[PDB]
Amino acid sequence: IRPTIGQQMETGDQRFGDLVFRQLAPNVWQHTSYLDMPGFGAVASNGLIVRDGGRVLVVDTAWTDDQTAQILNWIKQEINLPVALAVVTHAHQDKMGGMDALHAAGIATYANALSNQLAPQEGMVAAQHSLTFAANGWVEPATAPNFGPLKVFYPGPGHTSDNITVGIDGTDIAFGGCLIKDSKAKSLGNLGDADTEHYAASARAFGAAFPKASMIVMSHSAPDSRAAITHTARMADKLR
Ligand SMILES: CC1(C)S[C@H]([C@H](NC(=O)[C@H](N)c2ccccc2)C(=O)O)N[C@H]1C(=O)O
Ligand code: NA
Ligand SMILES: [Zn+2]
Ligand SMILES: [Zn+2]
Repeated sequence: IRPTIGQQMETGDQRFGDLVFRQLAPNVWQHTSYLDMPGFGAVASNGLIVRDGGRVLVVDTAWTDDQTAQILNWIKQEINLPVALAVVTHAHQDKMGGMDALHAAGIATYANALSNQLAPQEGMVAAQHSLTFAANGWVEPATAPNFGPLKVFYPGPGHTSDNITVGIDGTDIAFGGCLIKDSKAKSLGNLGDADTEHYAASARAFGAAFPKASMIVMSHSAPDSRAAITHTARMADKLR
């Protein structure tokens, strides 16, 4: 698979069905799925799979229900542990397109309350549970029970008003979803639903919430250094 948008296949990538998986840490993998757009080619999107405490936690669906079912089948073959929950990082197809497949499999799903409120308007199925956030961006703990090492942070409006981010405690990894672009990116992607006034502050807030992380994982590029955060913020500075 050679995407028009998104990272290409490299050493360390395992093809499974129509998906690609890459191990990032002993208990963390990146899932990649592709949306084939007529006349344009494939768009890759990345999410995470985390093994913690005898279970698996998923960050983001694939673009489709079938692709998300294939993620669950890869988990069964390679990890063979129950998938306890999924957190999805905003109400757009690349992050929430496969909700029905998670629900059919009995997996509990979580999203920002605002993602769930926007979901139908965005063509998405809402998650079963809503996360809420303090004014400082951190998830209200009672809304995110039994999240293991996942640290869920709402950085403010940016790529969308509802975008959230996830760090993995005890690892070098933080996940910016579609908010963060890589350090060589030429644009901020689709700004159609974006908050151009607050984007730069939201990117910087993500960086400050996860100060230690050296591996920055994002929706449409390979994992990068913290230069992805700095570059995203500087690009966003130009929007205001
Ligand atoms: C890769 C994208 C430019 S498209 C994706 C998202 N768009 C979708 O999920 C749409 N369903 C879509 C429409 C046509 C082709 C591909 C995706 C968005 O608008 O943020 N995230 C964007 C982004 O992360 O900047
Ligand atoms: Na929209
Ligand atoms: Zn989006
Ligand atoms: Zn995206």
